[PDB]
This record gives sequence, C-alpha cells and structure tokens, in this order.
Amino acid sequence: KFVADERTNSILISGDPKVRERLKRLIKQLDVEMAAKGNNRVVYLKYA
Amino acid sequence: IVGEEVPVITTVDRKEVGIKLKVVPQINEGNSVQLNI
Repeated sequence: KFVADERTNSILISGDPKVRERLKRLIKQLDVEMAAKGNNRVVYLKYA
Repeated sequence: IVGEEVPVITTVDRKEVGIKLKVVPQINEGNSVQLNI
C-alpha cells in the first residue's frame, strides 16, 4: 500500500519489490511540475 | 500658482488669484501625452 509525508513531501511505500519497481516508476511518473501559465498579467494601459 | 491669496466675504475665505496651472498628465507609452488641464 501507500504513504507519503508532506513534511518531507515523500512517497512511502508498503509492499513488493515489484511495488518497488512499479512504484519507483510512479515515484518518477508524477514528479513533474507544470510550467508557469502567466495566470496573472499586469497590463499597461496606453490611453484609458 | 504665481499670484496672491486674497480674502473674500462669505465670514471670509482665502481664495487664490493669479497665474495658476493645474495639470495631470498621463503618457501614452510613447510620444503623445494626455493632459487634464
């Protein structure tokens, strides 16, 4: 089965060295961080 | 303002007379300037 800590932000695992193979695979799978979306933007008004 | 404060009845109040220019520009991001004058 599964654990993690967000003190550390770390996946802990309980189970197989097959769970160790595939869940080091999923250790790696969703590690990715989305690129900044420019969620907010400062616009310089020319006239108004 | 280049001028003088002169009192005026109303009581009384201080009103400024002279050459006075009150301007609030904002700049188009280049060249033209808009003026509230």
